[PDB]
Amino acid sequence: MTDPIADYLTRLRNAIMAGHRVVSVPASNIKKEITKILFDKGYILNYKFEENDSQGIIKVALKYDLKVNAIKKLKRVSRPGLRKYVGYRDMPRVLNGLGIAIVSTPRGVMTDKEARELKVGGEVLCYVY
Amino acid sequence: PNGKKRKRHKMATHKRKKRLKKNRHKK
Amino acid sequence: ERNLRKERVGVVSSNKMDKTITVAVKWKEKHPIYGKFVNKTKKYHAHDEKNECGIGDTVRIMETRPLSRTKRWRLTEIIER
Amino acid sequence: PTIQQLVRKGRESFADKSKSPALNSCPQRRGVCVRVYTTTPKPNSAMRKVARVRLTNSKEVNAYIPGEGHNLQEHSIVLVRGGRVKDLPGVRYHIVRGTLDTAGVNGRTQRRSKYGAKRP
Amino acid sequence: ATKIRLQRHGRKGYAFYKIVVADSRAPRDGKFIERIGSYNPNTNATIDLNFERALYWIGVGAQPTDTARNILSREGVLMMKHLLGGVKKGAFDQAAA
Amino acid sequence: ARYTGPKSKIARKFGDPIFGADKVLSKKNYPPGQHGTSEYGLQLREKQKAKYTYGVLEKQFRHLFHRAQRAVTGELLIQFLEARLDNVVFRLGIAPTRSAARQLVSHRHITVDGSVVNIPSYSVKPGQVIGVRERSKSLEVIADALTGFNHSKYPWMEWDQSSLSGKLLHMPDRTDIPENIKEQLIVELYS
RNA sequence: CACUAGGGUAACCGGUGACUGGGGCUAAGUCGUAACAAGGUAGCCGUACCGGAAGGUGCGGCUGGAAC
RNA sequence: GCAGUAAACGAUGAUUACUAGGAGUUUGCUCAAGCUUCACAGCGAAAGCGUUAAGUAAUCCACCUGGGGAG
RNA sequence: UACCGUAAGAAACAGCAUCGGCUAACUCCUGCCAGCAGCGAUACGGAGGAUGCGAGCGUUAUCCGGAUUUAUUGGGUUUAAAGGGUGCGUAGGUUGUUCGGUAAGUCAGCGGUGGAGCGCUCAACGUUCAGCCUGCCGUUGAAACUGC
RNA sequence: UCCCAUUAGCUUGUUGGUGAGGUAACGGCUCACAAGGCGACGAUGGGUAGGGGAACUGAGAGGUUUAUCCCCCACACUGGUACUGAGACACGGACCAGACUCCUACGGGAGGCAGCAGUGAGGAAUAUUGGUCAAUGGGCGAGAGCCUGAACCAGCCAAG
Ligand SMILES: [K+]
Ligand SMILES: [K+]
Ligand SMILES: [K+]
Ligand SMILES: [K+]
Ligand SMILES: [K+]
Ligand SMILES: [K+]
Ligand SMILES: [K+]
Ligand SMILES: [Mg+2]
Ligand SMILES: [Mg+2]
Ligand SMILES: [Mg+2]
Repeated sequence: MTDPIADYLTRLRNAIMAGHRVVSVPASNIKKEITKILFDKGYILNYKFEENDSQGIIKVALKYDLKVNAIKKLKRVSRPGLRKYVGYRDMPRVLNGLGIAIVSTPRGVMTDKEARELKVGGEVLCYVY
Repeated sequence: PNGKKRKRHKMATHKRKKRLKKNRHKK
Repeated sequence: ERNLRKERVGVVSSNKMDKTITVAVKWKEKHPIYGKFVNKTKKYHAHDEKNECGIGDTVRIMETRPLSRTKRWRLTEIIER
Repeated sequence: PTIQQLVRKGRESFADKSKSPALNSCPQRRGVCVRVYTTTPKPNSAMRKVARVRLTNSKEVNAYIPGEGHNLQEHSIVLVRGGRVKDLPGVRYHIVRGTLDTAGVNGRTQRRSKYGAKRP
Repeated sequence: ATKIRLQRHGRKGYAFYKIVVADSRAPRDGKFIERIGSYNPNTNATIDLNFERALYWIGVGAQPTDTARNILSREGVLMMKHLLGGVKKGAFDQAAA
Repeated sequence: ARYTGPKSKIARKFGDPIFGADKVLSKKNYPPGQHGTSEYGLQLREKQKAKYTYGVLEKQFRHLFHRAQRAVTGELLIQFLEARLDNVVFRLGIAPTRSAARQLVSHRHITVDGSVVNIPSYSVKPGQVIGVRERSKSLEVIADALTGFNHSKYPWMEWDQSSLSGKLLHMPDRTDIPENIKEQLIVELYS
C-alpha cells in the first residue's frame, strides 16, 4: 500500500457507488479518528471497531435517505507525492461551508471549523461532502 | 486507419532507401 | 551584552586535512513552483585545533572571521560519534 | 507527469515567431525598387503589381503595390510596411503610398488616408 | 556633513518640500536618512515638523540650511539654549505667543 | 468636443423628446435617412440615447461608468449623470434646455458657493448652492426661463426665488428621475 | 614582473570557390497507373536484391483485410 | 562471432487496493487460481472498455504540444 | 480681475453584404478589394444618405489576457500527437501496523526589518492619514502528521 | 539570482598546516611541508544579460520590461603603472604604450563631443549654438558675497 487514507476514502466511495449498506476496512489509528469525525459530523450511520489478531477491522454502516447516500464526494488532498500544509488563517472552505475538511493539527484531528476556532493549522487530509 | 496516413511514410522511406544505394558501392 | 554569530549543526564529511574539517548540513524544504518538499545539502569548512573528528559526527560549528582562503567556521561541540 | 518528473524536468515554453521578420521589429523600413513586375494570384486571375525591394536592413523582399495606378519604376526609394496578401504566395509587405518616391492615388475621394490622397 | 534640508517634491508651479536629514553629498531629491517633516510655501506657509527628531538631530550636530534654519526658528526648535540647563531647572512656555 | 449639429434628426431617431417639444415629433417622425435589429443595436441605441440627452462624449461616459462601478452600478450611474452643473442648472429652470444651460455655465454667468465655476461637467455634491452671477441677474434671456415657467416638479431642488440661488437636497432615486433609460442594457454592454 | 610589438603552430567564429546534389511552392507540358472497392496481383511493417517512374520479388510479422 | 531492427501490437508500462451479472474452458478441489466473448454502475467524442477496465483511487518511470521540411 | 463689439476667427477621420452599429443610384464586369466566411458585386470606383469616434481618426510594429496553446492551482498518451522491444538494476522518488524519545519539515505566540480627507475654478494630477506588510531574521512554546 | 550535457571531469598557490612579510584590516594577499579541494543538488567550458523597487498587465497563479523616477554596481578613445589626497574606475590631473584625427614649417606640438547646447552622417524616427541663479540643493568664504548647462523656467515637437 502507498496511501492508506486514500485507500479508505476509495473503499467508502466504491461502496457508495455500488449502493452497499456496510463496508469493512483494515483498521488504523488515523482512520479511526477520521471515521469518528465522520460519525459525529453526520455522514455515516454508525461504526464499529473489532480488535482481532491482526491490526484490527473497522466496520462502517452508511447513511441513506428514505436511495441517495449522505456522502456525495470524497477528495484526498495531501498525497505522499505532494504533502499539503496550511495554517488556520488560510484554511479552506469545502462546498462554501456546506462540506467539511478533515485536518490533522497539533491539538488533534478535527475539521476546519474547529481548527479555525482553536487557531491552529496542520495537514489537510481530505475534503468530504 | 484512413490509410493515406501511412502512404506518405512509405513513400519517403523509398526515397531515403533509394538515395543511399546510388552511392553505396560508389567510392 | 554582545551580538550573536551564526551557528550550524551538521555531520562531518571529511577530516583528511590537518586542523580543518568539512561539515555537511542537510534539510528538507518546499519547492517554489510545484510545492513538493525536496532535500538540500550544504558544505561548510570548519577549524578544529586537533584531528579528533572521524568520518560522521553530529557537531555544531560557529561563524568566525576568515581563517584561511575557505575557512570561516569553528567547531564548538560534538553531539555524538 | 508526476510531481517528481516535473521537479526534475520542468515545462518548456516556445517563442511565437514574428509575422514580419524582415522589418526587424520596426514599423516601416526603407528600400530601393530592385525590380517591378506583375504576378498572378493563386481562383482570382488578376495581374497584381509587385516590387522586389532590397531593404536597408540587408534583406530583399517582395512588396505589393495597392491602389490603381503606380508611378514607381526600377531603382526607386520606397517605404515598406507589414501586411500580406491572402491569394498571393510569397509577398508579405505593402508599399506606403504618398511617401518618398511613391505617389498618392490620383482621383481618390474615399479612403483617402489609406492611399495618401489630399482633400480636394 | 549631515544636513537638514528641503527636497522639491511637488509639481511644476506648485513647490512642495520635504524636510529630511541627509548627507551633504547626496542628491537634492535622492537619498536621505530620516524624514522629519513637510513644507509648503504656497499657502499663508503650512509646516509639519517632528519636534523630538528635529531636536535630536540638531543636538547630534546636523547643520541646517538657511530656509530649514528659519523653519526650525519657527515652531520653537532652537530652544536648545533654554534646554541647556542655563542656571535653572524649569521649562518656560513661549509657544503661547 | 460638442455635437453642435441637427437635433430633430436625433429626436426622430430615438422617438422620445429628449431635447423638448417640437412639431417634427408629431410630423414626419421616423429615423433619418432616405432609406428610413440585434441586441447590440438596442444596447447601442440606449447608450447613444443617454449620451445625446446628457451631452457627454464617449471617453467621459466611460470614465463616469467605471467611476460608478468603483463607487446598483447602473442605478447610481444615472444619478451621477444627473449630478452635473449644466444638468442641475437646466433642472432648476433658470435655462430652457440642457444646451442653453451648458452655454450659460461655460460663459461667466453661474456661481457655485459664491465662486464662479464655468466647467459644465462639474459634479455637484448634495448640500451645495448653485446660483446666478450677481452681475448677470438682470439679463433679458435669464429671467423668462425661470420666472413664469416655475415648474418646480422635482422633490430634490430648493429654489428660493428671493435669492435666485438653488440647492440640491440629495441625489434622487432612480424612480424619480424622468429619463427613459434602461441602465441594465448599458451596464450589460459595458460589462 | 608585464602593456605592447614579432615569428610559428594550433583552435573557434566567419566569407568566397571550377564543379556537384536535396527540399518547398507555382505552373502543369510529358510518361505510365502505385494507393482508395477483393482498386482489378489484399494492404501495411522490417530487411535484402533489382528497375525510366510510381514500384517488383524473396523471407518473417500484423489486420489498421476480404472473402470464405 | 557481429549487428540491435519490426504492424518487436492488446497499436493499451510496472505495482497495490476496491466495485454487477450471464455463456464456456483448463488445473488444483462446491471453492480458488488462469484462459475468451455478451454485458450494471461508471468511463468515452464515438466505435467501444467493463473484475484480464479504457471504472474508483495512491507511488514511480517513459512520452506528446498543428502539418510538411524530417527522423 | 475689469472694460468695447462682434457669432464674429475655429471639424476631421474611419466604415455601411455576415460576424457589427450603418443603404438607394450610377461605373466596371478586367481594373480591384479583403481579418475570416470570400465578393469577381445590398463587398470594386464615384455620387447621395447612414453609423462610429471626435482635435482626432485610421495603417504598421512590439507586449499581455482570453489560450487550459506547458495545464502545481489547471491537459493528456487503444483508434486524433503521445507507453521505451522486454527485463535486471545504480543514483533518486515513495513507504503496512504499533510503543516511546527528539524537534529537521509542520503549527502557534512575541519582537526587529522592509478608503477617508485637503489643494489644483473641475479633472488628470499634487498631498496627508487611516490602512497591508501576508517577504526575511531573531526568540519562545505545541507534538496530530512527514522525517530521524 | 539566464540558456547549452550536439558543454563530464576541473584545478597545481589549487586545499590545508608552520613561519615571515605586507595591508586600515583577516586572508595564498605574497614568499620559503602535506598533499588536497570542487563536481549529475551540474564543477569546468561556451553564448547572452548591468541588478532591484518601480511601471505595464493577469480573479489568482503570475508574467513582461527597466520609457520617466529612486537605490546599488561598472565606466570616461583602448590598455598598464601609479601619484596627490580623509577618500580615486581620478568626468573638465599625470607618465608610457597603441588606433585615429588636427596644426606646423618640418625643428616641433595638440584632441577623445558616454556634461549642456549647434552641425553632419546612420535611421521609420526624437527639439534652442535660449534666460536666471529669483526658489531648492551644492562648493568656497567671519560675513557681505562669488560660482553653479545641477536646478528653476521659457522655446520646439499630434501629443501621452
Ligand atoms: K507665504
Ligand atoms: K491501380
Ligand atoms: K494490387
Ligand atoms: K510479433
Ligand atoms: K461490448
Ligand atoms: K583633503
Ligand atoms: K541659487
Ligand atoms: Mg480631448
Ligand atoms: Mg497515433
Ligand atoms: Mg508494450
